[PDB]
Amino acid sequence: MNPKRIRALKSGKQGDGPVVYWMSRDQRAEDNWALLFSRAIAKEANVPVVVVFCLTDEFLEAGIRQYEFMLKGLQELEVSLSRKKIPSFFLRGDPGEKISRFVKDYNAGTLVTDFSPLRIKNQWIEKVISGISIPFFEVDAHNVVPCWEASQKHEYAAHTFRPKLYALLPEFLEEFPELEPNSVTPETLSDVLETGVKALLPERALLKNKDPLFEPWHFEPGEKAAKKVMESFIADRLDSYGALRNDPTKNMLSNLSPYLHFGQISSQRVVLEVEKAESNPGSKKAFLDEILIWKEISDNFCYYNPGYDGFESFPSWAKESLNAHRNDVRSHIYTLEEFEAGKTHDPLWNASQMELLSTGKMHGYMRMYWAKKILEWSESPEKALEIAICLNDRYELDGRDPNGYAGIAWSIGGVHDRAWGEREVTGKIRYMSYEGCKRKFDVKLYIEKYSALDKLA
DNA sequence: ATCGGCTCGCGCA
DNA sequence: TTGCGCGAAGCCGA
Ligand SMILES: Cc1cc2c(cc1C)N(C[C@H](O)[C@H](O)[C@H](O)COP(=O)(O)OP(=O)(O)OC[C@H]1O[C@@H](n3cnc4c(N)ncnc43)[C@H](O)[C@@H]1O)c1[nH]c(=O)[nH]c(=O)c1N2
Repeated sequence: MNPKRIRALKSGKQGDGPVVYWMSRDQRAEDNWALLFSRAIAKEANVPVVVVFCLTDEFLEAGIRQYEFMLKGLQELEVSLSRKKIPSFFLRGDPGEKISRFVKDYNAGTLVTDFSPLRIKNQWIEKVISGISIPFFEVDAHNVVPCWEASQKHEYAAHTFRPKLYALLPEFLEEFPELEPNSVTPETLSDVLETGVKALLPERALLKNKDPLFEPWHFEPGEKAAKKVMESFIADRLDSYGALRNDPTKNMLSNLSPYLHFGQISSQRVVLEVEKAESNPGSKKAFLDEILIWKEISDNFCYYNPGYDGFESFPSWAKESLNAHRNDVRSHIYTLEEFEAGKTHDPLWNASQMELLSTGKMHGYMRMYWAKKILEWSESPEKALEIAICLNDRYELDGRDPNGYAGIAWSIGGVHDRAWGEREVTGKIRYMSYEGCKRKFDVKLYIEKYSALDKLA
């Protein structure tokens, strides 16, 4: 293993007890550097490795769609891990409180966790550091190149981040070793799933006839299913990807984001498999740029800008520009609730909101348009930001993610973009138009697909 | 230093 | 639709 993937959070003397991998971002047993590091620490100390996962109350802020997807994955993971004689413990409550107590009760010798740049994880990590006396390590298992190694500062643009990342790819793009089962031999999911579903039922998104909007058959959860999705992408869609990625009437994306978000598949694995596939060099290049440069610069953004979900993290040129247009008359102003229900004047905007409500995965091209029109038809840039984050995290399966905050900040605040022609309301922020979409794809077919969904509560 | 080059709309063929 | 050249625009880094 490359040691630059590990960072020490707290030093100390190893205990005589097991190695505890506090799993949080990377919910998978294969292709997982955090779990492979924990197992190796355990092997040379001659103790078992165990996995712990803390189910927090944050699920109440999203929907059944994300909760079920994640919990069904965990049910499959629990079996996979137990097949390698690795027990998994599912705690309920505040990780700051619960992880400390678990380490004490269970007499852990060493604590390991995976890496996320979101604020709340760093808050928990500092709470855990105060509650423990054993060594504490962090492993970047989500990025190909460890986030603190790729760059030491906020990267202004993809083209400044690209060479830094590619300079390190020969070193860090490598195969994964096998997870060795435990040799030393060492609250109930289903109850948790059923209890949480009952808590969320009053907030389910429903049609007029009381049927749920959400269609759960577009993405089967879990590690096994994720691998099939990757394989059928390489086999059927990667060749057309470069030419058709921006056409929402074609189902030509990898569809991997719900699995990448929950860590049910490793993007390093996807990159390995795509690198070795014989297909169109332009498609491979377009796809590797998205899953390497744009995904990992989103961790760069959140990790070096703690206010990544706020106006104040925009570049100065964009703050100045949007400020100067704060008093311009908006052509329309919608509330959160009229956006949410798809009640704007624009049938193409409404159709993308319908795709979001019913599938939980809006086409990537439409996310740019969707977010830019929220800025255009809301009373202020801060309200636009609020509305865009709220609908993104409530309804996207891949939401509550660095990629989301960075994509919204790109769309509304020009983060990782540049300045364009000055307009009213949106200032110098890059503009997108309904007529622009019409030159690029059959807008009418996309609208027609989602039209019959004004059947809304 | 100093300038080439970055993930839209629109006219046109 | 399809590709191209152009426009308007601020700034990083060889
Ligand atoms: C306003 C807005 C809002 C969001 C996002 C972008 C924008 C403009 N995205 C990013 C992107 O739209 C999304 O990852 C893909 O549409 C996911 O679909 P596929 O995996 O099929 O894409 P596709 O197969 O094209 O891409 C493969 C992977 O590359 C990465 N990638 C692609 N486009 C990216 C982008 N613009 N930024 C960062 N990484 C990118 C993602 O990991 C994606 O899963 C996002 N993504 C996400 O994971 N969670 C979210 O909440 C959102 N929400």
